[PDB]
Amino acid sequence: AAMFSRNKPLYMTGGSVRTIATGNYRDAAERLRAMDETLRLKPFKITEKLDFRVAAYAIP
Amino acid sequence: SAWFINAGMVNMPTLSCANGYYPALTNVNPYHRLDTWKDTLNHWVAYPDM
Amino acid sequence: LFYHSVAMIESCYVELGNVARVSDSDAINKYTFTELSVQGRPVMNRGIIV
Repeated sequence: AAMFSRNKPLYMTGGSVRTIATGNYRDAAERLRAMDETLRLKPFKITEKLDFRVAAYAIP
Repeated sequence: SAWFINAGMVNMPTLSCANGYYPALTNVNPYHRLDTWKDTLNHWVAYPDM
Repeated sequence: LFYHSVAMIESCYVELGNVARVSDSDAINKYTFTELSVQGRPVMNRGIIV
């Protein structure tokens, strides 16, 4: 596919166009974002290593 | 020396951003394709001369 | 409330002590310790969330 304007190439820019279906939006309505809107803050256990001057946090 | 006679063109993208207007769109749970998406900055900030 | 207040500020200022002593080149660092912990949808990571 090629397009020309003013004897110069006209290039298509922006995002990738998809084939929007009725189901693609109403599955997110079926989902509703059913994650109970409750601010659950999870902790980080500090872990000490050779230097000790600098700190390092782990996930569990 | 034939490579470096004619000036090569550097394609700089147009500067646009709409985070300042709508700060609701940027929150604590961001979308990323790769899980190693913060490695390049973490590398530069540690070792700039690399 | 006096006892609940001192309990909260003592908990915060102790942890900000050993958060200030981590290098930026790391997973959970100075800038990105709030985002990974929070599992909700607040407007902006400020105030009581931090």
